[PDB]
Amino acid sequence: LVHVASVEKGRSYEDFQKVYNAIALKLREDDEYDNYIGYGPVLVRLAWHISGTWDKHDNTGGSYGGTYRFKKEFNDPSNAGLQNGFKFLEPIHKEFPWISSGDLFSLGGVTAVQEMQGPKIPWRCGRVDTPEDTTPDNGRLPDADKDAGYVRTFFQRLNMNDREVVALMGAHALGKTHLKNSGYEGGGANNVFTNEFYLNLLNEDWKLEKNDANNEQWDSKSGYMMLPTDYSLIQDPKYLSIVKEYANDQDKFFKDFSKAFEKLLENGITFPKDAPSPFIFKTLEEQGL
Ligand code: HEM
Ligand SMILES: Oc1cccc(F)c1O
Ligand SMILES: Oc1cccc(F)c1O
Repeated sequence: LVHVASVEKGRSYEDFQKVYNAIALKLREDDEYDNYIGYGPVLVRLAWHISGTWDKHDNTGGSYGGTYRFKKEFNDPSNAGLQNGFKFLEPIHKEFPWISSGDLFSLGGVTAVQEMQGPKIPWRCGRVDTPEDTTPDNGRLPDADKDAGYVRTFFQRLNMNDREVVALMGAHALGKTHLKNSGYEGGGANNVFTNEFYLNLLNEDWKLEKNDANNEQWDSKSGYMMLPTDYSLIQDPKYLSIVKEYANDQDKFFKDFSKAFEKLLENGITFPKDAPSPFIFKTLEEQGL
């Protein structure tokens, strides 16, 4: 199964920068959401969940087809709460109806990372909407009540290695868990992208507690939280090495996250040899906007 990127007709960097800017301006405007976290973190999760359905074995799922717009996928229990991201993006979809759904969802994640002072994430256009019958079934996204071996095996399906897994999980320094969505509660409630996930793992005093949904989670003296799968990154010696690396080198972490996140968002997509080079969007701050 081949999905060839096809540039939206006549569109170029300037067009997508406009879309980026509209998302970024709305991120700034809609500041109240989730107790003033704003929509950045949920947009990042949305980009990841639309991409994370991919299966390297048969090229099913993946960001290309924009299939989250269909009920089977938007009602996946694994996707509970992402409807907030979808609603945020609705007015952008309306202003720019030419951008494909996969392009929009993934560009929402790029924009969020950047505007939250994260690394630049190069991004390619050309995802093409595919029909409802191409929507992947529920159950391809990961469980949180599992161990390091589960995580490692899980991410092999997405063609991610240990370094890529550990880098991607640094996004758990964004936002929070919400009991009603996932059965976990708490987190940093951060909206600025840092390597704090790694520092907190190493430096906080963690206790394994049960939350109000009767699930186990790791809670810190100082008010942070880690899922069992997060904490597994310091229980496995290979992951622990990499955690320490990223805790001690912000720039390395940013660079590795950027590569892994772009890869995640592009899995399944064949880019023609004469496709445009990836775009690197300027932040509103860089533009003086
Ligand atoms: C083993 C893999 C992972 C598991 C089990 C996992 C699980 C979870 C869960 C249970 C939540 C809370 C959802 C809620 O209650 O609202 C969450 C939130 C989040 N996840 Fe993950 N996740 C994983 C990997 C990733 C990756 C790879 C990224 C992106 C690179 C990501 C980004 C996020 C973000 C940004 C949030 C916060 C959303 C918000 O504040 O609304 N996660 N994740
Ligand atoms: O209908 C939509 C709303 C938000 C984002 C999209 F990509 C849509 O197709
Ligand atoms: O463990 C977490 C997962 C997602 C977001 C957070 F803030 C967390 O502490």
